[PDB]
Amino acid sequence: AGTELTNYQTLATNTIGMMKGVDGYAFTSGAKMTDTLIQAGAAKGMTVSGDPASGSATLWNSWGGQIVVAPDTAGGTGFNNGFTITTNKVPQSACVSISTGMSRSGGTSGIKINGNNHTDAKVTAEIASSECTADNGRTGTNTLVFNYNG
Amino acid sequence: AGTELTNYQTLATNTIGMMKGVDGYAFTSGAKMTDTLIQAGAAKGMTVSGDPASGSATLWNSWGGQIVVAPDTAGGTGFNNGFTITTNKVPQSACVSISTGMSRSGGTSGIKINGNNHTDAKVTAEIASSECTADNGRTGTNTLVFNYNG
Repeated sequence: AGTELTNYQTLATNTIGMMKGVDGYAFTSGAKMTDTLIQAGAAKGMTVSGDPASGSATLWNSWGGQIVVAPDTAGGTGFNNGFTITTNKVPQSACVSISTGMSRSGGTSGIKINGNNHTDAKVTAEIASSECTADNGRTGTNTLVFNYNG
Repeated sequence: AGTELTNYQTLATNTIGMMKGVDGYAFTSGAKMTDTLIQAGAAKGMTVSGDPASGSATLWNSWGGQIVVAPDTAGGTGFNNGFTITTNKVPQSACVSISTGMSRSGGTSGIKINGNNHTDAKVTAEIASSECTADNGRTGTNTLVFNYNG
């Protein structure tokens, strides 16, 4: 899951870089935010395809699960909040590797594995192995969320 | 193309710094050298992503062309040691100013424009204008290589 880890990390870097220049407006949907990021070339290493519902490109992980970058409740008075990167249908092993890896990278402001929100951004292999659920045949059943800025 | 130039020069100084700091190891691939640079914070502000073949982080220029920082090698007739920075799909316009600008203040040991290797690290706009091939619609067709150490 090394490639995957790097994709999420650079995607996050690229997004943080893009948002440093935005002012006066915010994204209200993950769809728009993800399509824009894709347009800007912030997700080259990942699978890019068509949604579509209004000509918006979608992002997909190595397993065919959707990856969505979305604003973390846009608004709040002052600096503009953060964003989250959610990746779906992640297989058991990958879940453990990616979650703990993202924890070590130290770049997030929180890491979620299914209904478990590690707001301290600390996820150990012991925790991940338990929280990451079993695959259904060849299909992953985990949803991971990486929180940034806010 | 001025932002590209500053990017190139900063990436050059950071790589020199990184290589000087290595003691006992050596890079044998551009994939690894570029990844390490990126991890070291040398590419902030530039579009990055992850490489599926190695899990290493990749670098891109502003036109979507890949940038690759690789160590020098040994072909059996020469030992140009050090490293090179290769940027692809560079538009004609930028090709001339970037190449000229690196000749002016890049501290290189050579500048290559497509199949033209200016080993004296001197490139004039007249030369670049001829060597830099025209775009295909919006797509640049130039490959620039900056050599360091020589």
